[PDB]
Amino acid sequence: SYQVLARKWRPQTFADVVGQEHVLTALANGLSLGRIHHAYLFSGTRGVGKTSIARLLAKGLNCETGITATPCGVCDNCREIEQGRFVDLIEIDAASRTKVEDTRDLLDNVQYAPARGRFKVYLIDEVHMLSRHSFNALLKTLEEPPEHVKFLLATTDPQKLPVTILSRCLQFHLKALDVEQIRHQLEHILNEEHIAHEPRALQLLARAAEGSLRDALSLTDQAIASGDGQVSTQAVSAMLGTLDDDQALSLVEAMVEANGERVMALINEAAARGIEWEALLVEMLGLLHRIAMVQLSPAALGNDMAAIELRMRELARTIPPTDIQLYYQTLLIGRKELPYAPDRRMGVEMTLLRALAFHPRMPL
Amino acid sequence: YQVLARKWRPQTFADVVGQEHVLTALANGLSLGRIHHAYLFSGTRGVGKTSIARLLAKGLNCETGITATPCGVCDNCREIEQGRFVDLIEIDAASRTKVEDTRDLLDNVQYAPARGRFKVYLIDEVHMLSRHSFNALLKTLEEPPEHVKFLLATTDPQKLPVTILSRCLQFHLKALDVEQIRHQLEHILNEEHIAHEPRALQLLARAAEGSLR
Amino acid sequence: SYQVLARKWRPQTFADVVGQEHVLTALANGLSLGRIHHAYLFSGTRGVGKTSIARLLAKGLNCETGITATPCGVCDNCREIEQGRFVDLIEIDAASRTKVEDTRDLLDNVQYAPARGRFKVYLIDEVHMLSRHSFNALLKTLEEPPEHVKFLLATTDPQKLPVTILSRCLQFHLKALDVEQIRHQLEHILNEEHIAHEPRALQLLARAAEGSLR
Amino acid sequence: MKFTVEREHLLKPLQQVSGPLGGRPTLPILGNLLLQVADGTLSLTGTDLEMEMVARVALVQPHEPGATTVPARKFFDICRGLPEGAEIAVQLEGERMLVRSGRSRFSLSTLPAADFPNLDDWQSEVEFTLPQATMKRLIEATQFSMAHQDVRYYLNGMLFETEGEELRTVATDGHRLAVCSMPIGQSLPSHSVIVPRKGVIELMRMLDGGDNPLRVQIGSNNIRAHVGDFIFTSKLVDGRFPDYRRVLPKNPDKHLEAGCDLLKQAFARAAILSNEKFRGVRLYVSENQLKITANNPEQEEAEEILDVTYSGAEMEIGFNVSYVLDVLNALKCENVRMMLTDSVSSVQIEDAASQSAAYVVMPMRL
Amino acid sequence: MKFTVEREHLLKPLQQVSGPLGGRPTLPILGNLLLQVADGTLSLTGTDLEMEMVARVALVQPHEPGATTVPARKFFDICRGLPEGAEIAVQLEGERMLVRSGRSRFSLSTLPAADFPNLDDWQSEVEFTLPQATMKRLIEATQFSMAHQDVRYYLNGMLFETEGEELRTVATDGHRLAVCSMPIGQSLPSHSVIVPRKGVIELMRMLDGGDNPLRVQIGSNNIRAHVGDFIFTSKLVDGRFPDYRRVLPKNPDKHLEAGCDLLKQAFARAAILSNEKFRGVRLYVSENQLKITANNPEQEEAEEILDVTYSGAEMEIGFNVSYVLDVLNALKCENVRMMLTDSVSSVQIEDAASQSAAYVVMPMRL
Amino acid sequence: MIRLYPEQLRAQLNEGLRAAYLLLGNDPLLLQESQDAVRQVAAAQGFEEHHTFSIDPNTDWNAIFSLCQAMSLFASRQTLLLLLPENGPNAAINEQLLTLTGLLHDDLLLIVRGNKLSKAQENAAWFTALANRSVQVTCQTPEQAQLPRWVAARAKQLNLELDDAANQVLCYCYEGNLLALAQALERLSLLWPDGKLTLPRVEQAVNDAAHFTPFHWVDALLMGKSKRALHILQQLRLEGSEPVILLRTLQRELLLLVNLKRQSAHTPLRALFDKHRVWQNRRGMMGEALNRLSQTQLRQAVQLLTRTELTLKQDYGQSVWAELEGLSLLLCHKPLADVFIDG
DNA sequence: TTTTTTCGATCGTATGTTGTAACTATCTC
DNA sequence: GAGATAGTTACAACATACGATCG
Ligand SMILES: Nc1ncnc2c1ncn2[C@@H]1O[C@H](COP(=O)(O)OP(=O)(O)O)[C@@H](O)[C@H]1O
Ligand SMILES: Nc1ncnc2c1ncn2[C@@H]1O[C@H](COP(=O)(O)OP(=O)(O)O)[C@@H](O)[C@H]1O
Ligand SMILES: Nc1ncnc2c1ncn2[C@@H]1O[C@H](COP(=O)(O)OP(=O)(O)O)[C@@H](O)[C@H]1O
Ligand code: ALF
Ligand code: ALF
Ligand code: ALF
Ligand SMILES: [Mg+2]
Ligand SMILES: [Mg+2]
Ligand SMILES: [Mg+2]
Ligand SMILES: [Zn+2]
Ligand SMILES: [Zn+2]
Ligand SMILES: [Zn+2]
Repeated sequence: SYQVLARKWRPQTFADVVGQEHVLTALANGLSLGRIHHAYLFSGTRGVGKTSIARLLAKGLNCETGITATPCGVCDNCREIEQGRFVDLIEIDAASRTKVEDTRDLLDNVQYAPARGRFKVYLIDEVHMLSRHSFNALLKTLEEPPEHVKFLLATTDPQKLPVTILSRCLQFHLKALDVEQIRHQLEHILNEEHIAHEPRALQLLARAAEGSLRDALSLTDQAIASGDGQVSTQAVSAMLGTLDDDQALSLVEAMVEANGERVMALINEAAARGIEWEALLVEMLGLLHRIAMVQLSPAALGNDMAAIELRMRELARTIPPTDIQLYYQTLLIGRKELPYAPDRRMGVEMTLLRALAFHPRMPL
Repeated sequence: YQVLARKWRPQTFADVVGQEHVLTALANGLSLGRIHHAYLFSGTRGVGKTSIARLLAKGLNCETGITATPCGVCDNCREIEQGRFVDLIEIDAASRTKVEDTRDLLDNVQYAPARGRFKVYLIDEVHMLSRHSFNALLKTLEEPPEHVKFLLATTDPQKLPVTILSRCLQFHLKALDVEQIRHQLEHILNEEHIAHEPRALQLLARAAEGSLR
Repeated sequence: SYQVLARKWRPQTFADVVGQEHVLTALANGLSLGRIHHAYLFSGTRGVGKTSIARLLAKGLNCETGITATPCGVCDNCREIEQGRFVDLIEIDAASRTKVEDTRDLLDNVQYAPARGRFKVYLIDEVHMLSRHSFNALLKTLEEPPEHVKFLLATTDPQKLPVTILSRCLQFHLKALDVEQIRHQLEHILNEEHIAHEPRALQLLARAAEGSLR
Repeated sequence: MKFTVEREHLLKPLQQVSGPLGGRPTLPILGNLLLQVADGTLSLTGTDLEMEMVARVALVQPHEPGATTVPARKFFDICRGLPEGAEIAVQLEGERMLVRSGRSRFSLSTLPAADFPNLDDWQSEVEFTLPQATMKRLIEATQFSMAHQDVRYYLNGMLFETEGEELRTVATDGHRLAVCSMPIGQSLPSHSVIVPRKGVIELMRMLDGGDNPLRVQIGSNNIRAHVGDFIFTSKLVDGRFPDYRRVLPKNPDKHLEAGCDLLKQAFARAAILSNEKFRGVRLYVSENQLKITANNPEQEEAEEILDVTYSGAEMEIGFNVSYVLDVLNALKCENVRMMLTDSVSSVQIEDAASQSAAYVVMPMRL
Repeated sequence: MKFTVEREHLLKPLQQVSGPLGGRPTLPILGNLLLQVADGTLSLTGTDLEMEMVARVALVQPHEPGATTVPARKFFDICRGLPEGAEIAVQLEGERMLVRSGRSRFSLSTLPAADFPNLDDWQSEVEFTLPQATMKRLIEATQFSMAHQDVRYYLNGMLFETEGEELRTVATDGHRLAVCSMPIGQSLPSHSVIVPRKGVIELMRMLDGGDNPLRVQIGSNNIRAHVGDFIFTSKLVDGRFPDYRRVLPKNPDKHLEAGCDLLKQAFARAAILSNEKFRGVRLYVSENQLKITANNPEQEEAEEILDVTYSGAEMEIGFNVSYVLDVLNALKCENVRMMLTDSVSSVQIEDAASQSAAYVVMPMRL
Repeated sequence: MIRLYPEQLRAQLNEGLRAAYLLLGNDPLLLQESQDAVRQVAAAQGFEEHHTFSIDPNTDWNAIFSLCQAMSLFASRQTLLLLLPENGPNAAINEQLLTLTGLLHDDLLLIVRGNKLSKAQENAAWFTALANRSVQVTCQTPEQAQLPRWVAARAKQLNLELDDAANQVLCYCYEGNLLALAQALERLSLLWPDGKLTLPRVEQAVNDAAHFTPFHWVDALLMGKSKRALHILQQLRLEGSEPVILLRTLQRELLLLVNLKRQSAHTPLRALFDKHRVWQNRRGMMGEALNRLSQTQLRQAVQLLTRTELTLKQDYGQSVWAELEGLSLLLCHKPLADVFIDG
């Protein structure tokens, strides 16, 4: 069995959380000083620790010793909260329960005093899926909240909530986990699990994670399965190559340096999986246009292309503008002529060959 | 009489053509005992996503035990072959795209399997589910019961939310080459006792692109 | 009351069609050898006989005498199919039934056995007008239909269908009719109708037809 | 217009007229019923542009001829709220109507009577009269089998066929068929018509078990029913209805006899753990034995076994339990005969004592 | 777990236990009934994390101790559908429950009994036994005045107060108030609690009018009720209930006495044409005369006049007819006494001969 | 009707309490603060009952009318709150509000929240009925020019010290979103009890959550700030704005500039501005635009805009944002070699 | 002191209003 | 005390408003 790494390694303490200092420090100071707000909201990308931090805060609020930022983890309340059997902690999957009738019964329990806890904690996750009537009921409940109830909200789309709901809760935004922290966490987990590994494999997995720890753990599990109980550089590289889906940028880089063999290999790899050739041409045209814009002004490239920022910057810095314009025009002509080519693959190959070796002759 | 596509569906891991990496990973996972709870299969049409999913279900639910080489002769294997196995719940997401169906399905996930050791949900064409349906599966998929496994197959993976993708192990099947298709056609025709010529088989293989169907 | 030549002279036997020899030979061989598929698609230009051949195949499948490539044309099933009021032959106009709800309702009733004929035939016309959801809903049942149902599809724009649908059915392409064939058919029809004509008029009409008999 | 009338004599006609009127008329005039007084009679009329109901009440008090339109709901509520034995005096003044009675006064609004729609006259091709009980039995034997909102517009009504010395009612929805026949005692020309479901419901509500014979007139595309002081007029679907003779199985070779109550209870118990969407059950027939099995998506299984009169070969079939339960409820007999041929053919159900009514149900390939 | 019982001995307790359950529960386990067999006793438990119902049945046949959880509606339907007088044998095999009755077999899915929530024990503070009739009278008198959905939670329940040898029930919603009180014959310490709506509903349902006394225990935050072999436990709402004594008028100078049935009929007739949106009526009171008037935006007016026993000065006052009709329906007596001071002050309604129950209604701005 | 700003609302409430309060604006923070102050003052005066409703086509006005008409046994002094639609009231809403204003009582305190009303909305029967007994508080988000003063004052009232660099960073990161900025100040105060907020300290706990409108993008294009224009365009794309709105907003100003450039050859600019009804404040920026773009330009821009419109309309293309970025760079003085203009 | 948008066809979710069927309590013989 | 009638509760169908995707 061995369980799953994502489930097994849930952070059970504030010290186990990776990064997110600007949130944990504020929460600890608030708990120590007694400055506790009525409603908390957590936002961020996938797999950054919103639910983990919410559960840790809920555990800290209702600990036997007292309101502290360092829960003991041994009293009955801590164990029940960890196992998910605590009576005074109500966890609501708003995605599964969206209708007003379902939410009304849950929200009507605020009229009963807590059974065995200082506070009655409601942890509503995926709260952006609620309907308008559910939002109205939640707002009415939050207008006059009893002094012994707290609301914790977690979502990835805070813009979907009404402004009235947002204005009555304190919002914390979580950040990406960065490559170094992800690599360190993976190394620690593998060392605890007694699994052989190499630095290069860990670096590749961390880079492919793209700021999400759950993605990193899933990739690590897949690599362990592929490597037959071991994590090796060759196995991880092969696995990533299998899932690689950025043939457009690689094709652009190969074409710009006039390397026909690499272009043919990339075309074969793209054809190995099911891809739309016109989509590939559109992606290449978009990449060339973005490179031209970046050459015009460095601010053109934004945070949406953070994954391939370095390669785009290098291409913009190295390639002269005239070559970029020539390639863009050649690809435009190729896209225009694609429908009448003998085949889509043949059309793409002919256009890439023309870009590699040939130059059109313009009138006059 | 019976259509070749339906008649010659693989029933053992040895009958699968190509897809070496996926089969090796699945076999290693089954042998070591490290079994996930959410698998996603991607690829072009007619490459064997459903076949591999059914083979994995057979391996999980075989009477002999959790093995990478299902016997293919016990009651569970035969029932899975005939599509009459109670614990293999096959959902056609293309038809049931509404959130009400998803809620009904989720309301009965904690009940134990009738006869097998695992309850396997095989959702086909999962890319056609509605946004509410996708968001309703997040928590159950993240932390399912011990005796529940989810298998997902689609040809358009990019339409799924990133949150769904982060919760499952992804396997991308690759299109088959001419040589493998020609060899499979030769084997099938030899088993069927039908005369053939090499050039005809080469033409058929080239005209089929990379899909066996 | 009065019926135009196009409606009156719809072929009612495999020997009454013009051209399309390869399709007819393939269908006859398949019926004779007993190898019957569960999904047929017909493609071609306009007015080449896709619907006619589909109806002929449906009539041959459900004939009382048996599964034959030469329907008798005299039993009750053949007459009812010719009149277009046969219970087990369900004809769908996809150009006006594009809604996915209609497709789901149709698929929910495939479990019921046929009333009179040995097969329940679905003839979907203008299938290229269905929505994406309709195609995706069809896919699963089209892959593995029950043993007592058949699907016949006719279209003029096969490019619009998804590759998944095309992969699940046997495709027959109908060539555009030649000038000589159209001229001969017109001459035969006029002779049967007792109408005076001249060779040059027939030649001009056939040339202006541009490969379409309708 | 001015007239005084007893409350009791006016209660029932008001309810009968207001029956056909719907909750949402979409037109103010439609929501109001037409009230006329002429000579020595008071006529209440209610229509919805598809159906028409007319009731007449005798007048013994002095009155003046007139016509108007009044809301059905408010007038009916006012009349019903008054104490028993009260006399209602209705008078028209300008655009208002005084309904003074005892110490209570009301001022109902009115609209012009000329705006009330009317139905064009038609020629009655066939006319006959039958007892109320026969019509009630005919309608009840086949009402439940009518399609609710099927795409076929002609399957939403009941088929009435007058032939020889008998009248026949047929109902179907594409998967089940119900046929009933009853003698009328008078020879009539062969004729077939289709009546919409709303007309059938109104006709059923009209019947009260009285001894007054009910008179039926049928034209090209209209039907009229007369009973007592009540007249009802409706249109016809004028559609193509399948022949029931084709649907009936031909020379079935397997016969089964069972008790209605025990079989109904067994089917009801089995239906509890059946699929909610499809409601499918499996029947196994063997020598003097019937077994019913049901399964649901949760894999909960229900099994029932009973003893019947059967001597044929063993057989297995599938069915929709809802249709069987409806047929058994409709029969209300002591014994039931089921006729079958094979697992892929339809099954006929009839009463052992009488063959007046028959039902046909097709199987499912579970 | 194995046991055998009779249909009659299990039909009613199962219905009582499964009545509260419905809809889609917060957790699947909450949708099931907990069955426990121990020391020749079968215990059926049903909870929804707010209130709990427990029933007990005696076993006089061989059995095996155990515990499990089963679906409520499915099991109840299966038990009810069996023939009267049948014997039901229940057994547990693996993760399934088998129910056998004659030749009928049913298989049901179950969940572990360890996951079923159980309410923690608490110590009662007040205990008293009273007849079911008194509690039923109090509830039926004071239930209709509770608020439906208000931000102030304490108004959604009912206030139960023990004072000396008297038990009092009070309800209100900010616009109307109902108070009733009855003796119990025993001295109890002064106490007050608030019962939620669902608790009151269940307490009303569990009463059957029998001679078995009802025993009530009240603690810090919970209330328990014993009736025969049925136990009902509920939680109490936290908050402060408004004091009803200040609501009652200090000195109502004007008094009136009117027939209950005649006044109710007059109010109903007036409300038949009252503005549906507002449901407002206007009362003119003069020497031995009471006139009720209503109107609607369409310039249609309804008027009625009746006689009363009044001797004060003429006055006009507006009211919401719904509250008056509810109060009149609550009071089933030959005569009703109304006490009032002016048109902008609350009106008291009581029975002519009985002082146990009183109602206070606030006039509407008109 | 009295007119006020959020700072004077507390002074007015101390002076006295009126019958109706209107809160109109686009800033959630100021609206919430005004509502809280009004409700606190009312509760001090003895208003312990509050009701809230949302104005929409599916609204139950019967409940509101019953609440207004009915009395209370003990809990008097009711407060009613209405939330107008984003678009604004329509004729049906106008007559409903007129009816509600007709049924107004001294013990009922009315509050209304919504976006700023236009002249057509202002000229309504219900609006004029409350003119003699109403006070309107205008809650508009300050522009970038006045933002740093607001940030400094808000930090001052919280007993915090902000450096100039920290203030600039806060203004840049939370422009147009005052709720987020206030919450950021609260979180910074929580993090550092000493209250010393330096640049490195603030830079750690700040994220980009700015909010913009197409008019800001057009103004940035007119000024000629490529970085600001690109940032605004990226924020608008993230929000999910409709490209057609941006296209029309740019088209109006671009056509005006083309006409002015063509007709300014033999006419002073002041006369042209007067004839074209140019607002006095904008006349500055427009001027410099005419000194930065030649007649050769403003034709390539028009061609690119027309091509983008055609692609959006008939081709249903997805590269509209790339063309918008190219046009934004074109309006600023950049080469823009014209291979991408198809000229 | 303002300046705010392309259209047609199809699919999915949530709420309010009206009508029908089954079961229970009450009324009449 | 049983059958018939009236009242209540639950489920289904129809109509309206709002949000999202692809051509
Ligand atoms: N900051 C973190 N530190 C340690 N582990 C983390 C962190 N964030 C996420 N994880 C890992 O990712 C898994 C899923 O995180 P989850 O609670 O789903 O976050 P979110 O709610 O943002 O999706 C957890 O099991 C946890 O081990
Ligand atoms: N890898 C494979 N090996 C053998 N047969 C295959 C393979 N892939 C596809 N097929 C054939 O194609 C048919 C359809 O495959 P299918 O299960 O529909 O795959 P997908 O789910 O990817 O469409 C099968 O009946 C099988 O005979
Ligand atoms: N192969 C053919 N042989 C004889 N007649 C034909 C043929 N194809 C078309 N026709 C004539 O054209 C008319 C319409 O053909 P139709 O069935 O609509 O073809 P399609 O479905 O391709 O449009 C028919 O009535 C028939 O008379
Ligand atoms: F559970 Al998440 F982002 F996937 F909070
Ligand atoms: F069944 Al497929 F792609 F056609 F998985
Ligand atoms: F061209 Al056609 F039916 F008229 F295919
Ligand atoms: Mg989470
Ligand atoms: Mg498949
Ligand atoms: Mg055709
Ligand atoms: Zn602890
Ligand atoms: Zn096996
Ligand atoms: Zn034939």
